[PDB]
Amino acid sequence: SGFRKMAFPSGKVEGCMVQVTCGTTTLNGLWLDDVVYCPRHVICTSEDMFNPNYEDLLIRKSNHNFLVQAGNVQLRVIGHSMQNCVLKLKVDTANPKTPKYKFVRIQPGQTFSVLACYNGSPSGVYQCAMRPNFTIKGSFLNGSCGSVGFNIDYDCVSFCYMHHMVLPTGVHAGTDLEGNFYGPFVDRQTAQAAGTDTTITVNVLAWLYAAVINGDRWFLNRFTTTLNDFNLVAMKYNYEPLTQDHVDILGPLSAQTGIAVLDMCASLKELLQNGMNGRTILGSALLEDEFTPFDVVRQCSGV
Amino acid sequence: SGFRKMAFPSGKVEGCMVQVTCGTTTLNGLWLDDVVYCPRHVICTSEDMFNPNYEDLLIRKSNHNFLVQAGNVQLRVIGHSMQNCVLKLKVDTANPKTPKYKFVRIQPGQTFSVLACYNGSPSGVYQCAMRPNFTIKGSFLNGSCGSVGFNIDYDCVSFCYMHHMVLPTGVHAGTDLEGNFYGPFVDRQTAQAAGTDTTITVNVLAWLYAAVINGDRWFLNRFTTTLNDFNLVAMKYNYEPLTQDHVDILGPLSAQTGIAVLDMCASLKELLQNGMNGRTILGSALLEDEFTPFDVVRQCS
Ligand SMILES: *[C@@](O)(CO)[C@H](C[C@@H]1CCNC1=O)NC(=O)[C@H](CC(C)C)NC(=O)c1cc2c(OC)cccc2[nH]1
Ligand SMILES: *[C@@](O)(CO)[C@H](C[C@@H]1CCNC1=O)NC(=O)[C@H](CC(C)C)NC(=O)c1cc2c(OC)cccc2[nH]1
Ligand SMILES: [Cl-]
Repeated sequence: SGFRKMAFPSGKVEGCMVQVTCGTTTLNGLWLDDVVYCPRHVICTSEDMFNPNYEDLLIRKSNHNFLVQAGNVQLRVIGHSMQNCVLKLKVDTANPKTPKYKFVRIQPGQTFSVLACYNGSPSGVYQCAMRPNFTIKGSFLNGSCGSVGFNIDYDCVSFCYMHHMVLPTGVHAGTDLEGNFYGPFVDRQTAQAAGTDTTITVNVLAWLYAAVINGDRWFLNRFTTTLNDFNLVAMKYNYEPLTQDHVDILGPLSAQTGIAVLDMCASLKELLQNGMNGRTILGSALLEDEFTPFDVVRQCSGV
Repeated sequence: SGFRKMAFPSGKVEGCMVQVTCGTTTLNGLWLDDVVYCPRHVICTSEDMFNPNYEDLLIRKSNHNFLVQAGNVQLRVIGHSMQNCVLKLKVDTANPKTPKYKFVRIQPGQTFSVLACYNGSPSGVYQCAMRPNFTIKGSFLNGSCGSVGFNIDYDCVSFCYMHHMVLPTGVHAGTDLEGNFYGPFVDRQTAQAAGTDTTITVNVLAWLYAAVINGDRWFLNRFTTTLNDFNLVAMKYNYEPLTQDHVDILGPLSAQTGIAVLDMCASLKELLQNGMNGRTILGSALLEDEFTPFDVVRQCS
């Protein structure tokens, strides 16, 4: 009963967050086994940040140049390497609270939980989606760098995002835990624009099924559409094309509600062409696209 | 800003969640020091649930009828009592993960994080607002009662909600950690209707202050009002009347922007009587009422 933007419980990640300081720069790090992972621009200065030759700046640093603090305990750095935009600080102590984990690179349209952290301390947790243009619409303030995004499957934490940047438009950019940015961004102190964003169509459809499962059907109609005719209209409105894989992934929700996927597409088509007028869906005046089919299934199955 | 619903990190509460079973009835409990708190209806059999006599059901129970488990590890129950709609089970082990905590009863409009749990295992965390009609718009499946709502201040967890009921309309109802329901509801297997809901005025005002902090201030007018005058008008638009506490918790935002609370109230009054006239505030044509003055500062600071 009910439907809400839900994040995974953050405890397993809270126990990995530490504070990393180099010179006058302080941000968050992720302590897994005997390594602390953080954004490499912590080794920058105020001047370096506009065009940093990271390899050149890193060689000039010593292990003792890195102050790592887990609570009221200082961790001794005994090694340091760089993997793309991620600094890897070897410490003399394995984190005793390390969970079962892996590093994964998430795909656009997929969701993850963000643990926002400042000075190594967790501050809040919320759910985000990888936008088609590889930005995320996060909530990050000064000092949030090194905050991580993750999913949980059973006891396994899959880390997928580390936070680096805010764009002039207010959306955010970061890397996976191998230090590769999502999108065309670069960890230099410059104003960067993203590619034109699109709406995550399969997620909007999942969310419409959620609204039906929660007893709201005002947007349904008797009509049906072909996949291609739907995609022509969606593309006109800057919606991502719906693939057959997307159609299949929506199977369960379609079965649960007995509304054919292409039947829901006809409803979305009508919503795009006419608008919602004054009405709302699941409390929103806008078409929500940051719930995946799985998000909806986990909250609405058997409901 | 980028105003999202943001929950508190849930780890301190995860370490307190257990499952409690009586017969085949299982739900969640909260293990703090050597006490486990849980909804008293765990002692009901499927059939008792329509109009239980809890005092009578409970006199027929002994400590050894209660199965409390942290994961798969049983915690022996050595004492039991009922306090309103909550059962308190004394166990022989003090929870080593017990945080600093208090039990607080919140006012309508206040927000809190809900850690949804099933069979003692946390599954998700999200932010809720206590509606003026004492419901919350949660996301709760079978097996969710005993899940708790909380705030975190410094290192201290303030527990404010324990889940008990879903209403016919799909909203949710529950108690504080002393077992006292929010609103007129009771822990019975019966359809219970919530009063008509109203908009949380104090939070709308917080949201307007947030808009002003962000340079979005077209709606400010050069008027002020009395609190009485505003309340009388607000009620005609199904808005909650403001209290002195509401005026007080808006103080920091009023000082930050230099706009007196009653001046902001006159601006809201004009929006109510005239509408948005096809404009948006913070990007939305809807006025948001689920961010408290604290949430605003917190997300902006
Ligand atoms: C990290 O905390 C830095 O350690 C920080 C996160 C942002 C601060 C405000 N909100 C955030 O998400 N990241 C930065 O400050 C990065 C640092 C780079 C990678 C060296 N830079 C930016 O986010 C950045 C720079 C510029 C800019 O130039 C100058 C112009 C416009 C936007 C912009 N963002
Ligand atoms: C707890 O998990 C029970 O342990 C459960 C929470 C709901 C399950 C689905 N979503 C929830 O939020 N609570 C209940 O089942 C309670 C049990 C009472 C306290 C004995 N009852 C209800 O939620 C309930 C019963 C009825 C009803 O009857 C008749 C008619 C309409 C609504 C309704 N809700
Ligand atoms: Cl039910």
